[PDB]
Amino acid sequence: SHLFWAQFDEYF
Amino acid sequence: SHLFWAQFDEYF
Amino acid sequence: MVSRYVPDMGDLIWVDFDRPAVVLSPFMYNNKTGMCLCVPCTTQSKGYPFEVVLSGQERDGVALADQVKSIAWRARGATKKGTVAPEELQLIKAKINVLIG
Amino acid sequence: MVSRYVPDMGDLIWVDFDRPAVVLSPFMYNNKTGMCLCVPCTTQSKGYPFEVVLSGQERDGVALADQVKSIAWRARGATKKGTVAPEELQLIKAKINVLIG
Ligand code: NA
Ligand code: NA
Repeated sequence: SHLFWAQFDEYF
Repeated sequence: SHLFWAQFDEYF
Repeated sequence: MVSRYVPDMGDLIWVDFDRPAVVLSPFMYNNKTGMCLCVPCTTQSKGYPFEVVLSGQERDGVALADQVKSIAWRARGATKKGTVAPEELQLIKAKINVLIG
Repeated sequence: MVSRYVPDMGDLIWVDFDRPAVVLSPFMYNNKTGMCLCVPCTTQSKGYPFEVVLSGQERDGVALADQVKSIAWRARGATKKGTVAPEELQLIKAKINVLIG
């Protein structure tokens, strides 16, 4: 979960 | 999961 | 004043599709995509395996966890009506997880 | 002949809403409710966190896992086009689980 949302924030 | 779908089948 | 409400998880919102709905997705997602996941509420408790009865006295206070849907919350007019209890939100999520498998 | 196709998980179906879609819910559910969960496919791979690229050469072969939706599969005209690979189906489900939290 934590990795995923880090990557989501980075994308946007 | 197994309990849940047992109950679903029983309901219907 | 530029800030406007953005749904967050646990919010009960009036929405034009699937009128009351419970928001499942988090603010960080809802704020960037214009979308959120939500579950519709209906009137009657039936013991249906995917229903979750919400506390309170609202007309449409039974959430149908299996009818989760991504919605474009601005276009559907999402207005916040209140919240659901944390335990209700967690039961909805658990039931969706069973359906997703 | 009375039997008719009922979606099952992993099926790629042509459907009028969210045209190609991947079915996530199982036959036992789809056969009793008239509904299934499905994820829409689109054309372009962007590295979007919730996209899953499907093998094969179809025009709309990128599934958008975050746009999962319950659909009334008879009314939307669900016709089976084929399947997705098991590994693709499992990546879609995992991404939805992250969104549901
Ligand atoms: Na904001
Ligand atoms: Na059947």
